[PDB]
Amino acid sequence: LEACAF
Amino acid sequence: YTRVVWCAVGPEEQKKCQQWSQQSGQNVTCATASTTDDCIVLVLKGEADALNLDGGYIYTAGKCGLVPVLAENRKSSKHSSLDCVLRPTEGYLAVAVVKKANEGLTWNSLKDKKSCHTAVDRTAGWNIPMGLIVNQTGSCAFDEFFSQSCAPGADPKSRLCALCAGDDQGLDKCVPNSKEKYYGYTGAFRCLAEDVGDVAFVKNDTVWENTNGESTADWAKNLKREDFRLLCLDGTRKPVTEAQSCHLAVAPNHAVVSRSDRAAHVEQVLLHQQALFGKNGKNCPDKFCLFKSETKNLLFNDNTECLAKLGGRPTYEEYLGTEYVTAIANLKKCS
Ligand SMILES: *[C@@H]1O[C@H](CO)[C@@H](O[C@@H]2O[C@H](CO)[C@@H](O)[C@H](O)[C@H]2NC(C)=O)[C@H](O)[C@H]1NC(C)=O
Ligand SMILES: *[C@@H]1O[C@H](CO)[C@@H](O[C@@H]2O[C@H](CO)[C@@H](O)[C@H](O)[C@H]2NC(C)=O)[C@H](O)[C@H]1NC(C)=O
Ligand SMILES: Nc1ccn([C@H]2C[C@H](O)[C@@H](CO)O2)c(=O)n1
Ligand SMILES: *[C@@H]1O[C@H](CO)[C@@H](O)[C@H](O)[C@H]1NC(C)=O
Ligand SMILES: [Fe+3]
Ligand SMILES: [Zn+2]
Ligand SMILES: [Zn+2]
Repeated sequence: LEACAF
Repeated sequence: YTRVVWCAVGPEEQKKCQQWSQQSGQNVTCATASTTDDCIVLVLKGEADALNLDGGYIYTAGKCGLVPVLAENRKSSKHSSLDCVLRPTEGYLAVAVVKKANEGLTWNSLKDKKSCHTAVDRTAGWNIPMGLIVNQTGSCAFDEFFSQSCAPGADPKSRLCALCAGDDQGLDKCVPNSKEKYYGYTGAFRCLAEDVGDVAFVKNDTVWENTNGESTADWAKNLKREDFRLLCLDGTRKPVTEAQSCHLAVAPNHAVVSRSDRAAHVEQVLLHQQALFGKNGKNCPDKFCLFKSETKNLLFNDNTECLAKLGGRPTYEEYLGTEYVTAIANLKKCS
């Protein structure tokens, strides 16, 4: 659902 | 120390950025990456300050803590008493466009046809059409819906890249930058115009700016709007003059993002850069126009009238709008 893709 | 490092996506944006850098007296300088996602990484690492993004890319960047800074604003009608910089933004119409002569293609007969998309993860080219299709089919298998596509940024050997053409040498097939012939609004409308695909997912303005002599470019100089129709979500087809009643969504304008810690400096520098190089800028057309690139939409959309201040210091969620954010979330559950 949430958190940076890098 | 308000030198702003712009991030240019691919070699043609790099080249425009270099010209801007030169004209700005090095007040802006340039970092280059091969893809918007790599540019967002440079920004997260503090090796670049800023770039202008489509809304689907604002979602990526904003999840990583970058923030919107100024929005593209184009020609209006209501709020005409206001300066472009202060005018609220109105969003753009995401549309699905087909050939008038491709008769009986509707929204409801899209299965197994050939699609042209601006790039994976973009608003009009991808999150809206695929979000709607996944929803309507009950299926996460969006990579099996169209027989072939050009969706720059998908696996180059997959059917989602089959129609992509790569650069003048055939290299770079399906890279998500303007080297790919079918990349971007204008690339995807070109993939329709040349009939490589059956349907292009672009926005309303693309159709108008590359038809009826509005573009002199060789693939576009002979196109007539009357040869195109929009696909409405109710299964009907309309002329391209009816986009207000025939679109898949209203998209949030493309906007500059930066690290939060640099946002105020990037804003100040941009507001002054556009006084010099934007639409009626002191030095445009004379020396440099920031919002021109012969229809290739390099760094900014060529239809941009100014970059405008945002009301309410919005977070990326507030800028995108809660409904668009959730549509993006839901679609991402697929992959
Ligand atoms: C769809 O896009 C076109 C192109 O942006 C719009 O047509 C422009 O509208 C402005 C003012 O409303 C005119 O002054 C321009 O001259 C038009 N440009 C061209 C190239 O024709 C059209 O209004 C948009 N339609 C909707 C519903 O948004
Ligand atoms: C695809 O379907 C989902 C499920 O309905 C949509 O997400 C919902 O959107 C509404 C309206 O914004 C929200 O109130 C719901 O809470 C969302 N639901 C869930 C389960 O998250 C989504 O908008 C649809 N996608 C598109 C592109 O229309
Ligand atoms: N290019 C755009 C962007 C938005 N709208 C207006 C019409 C939409 O229906 C309205 C949605 O509030 O915004 C429009 O006509 N053209
Ligand atoms: C560059 O920035 C400096 C400092 O604000 C300003 O004095 C100058 O006018 C700017 N020149 C250009 C071309 O941006
Ligand atoms: Fe977009
Ligand atoms: Zn609408
Ligand atoms: Zn807020």
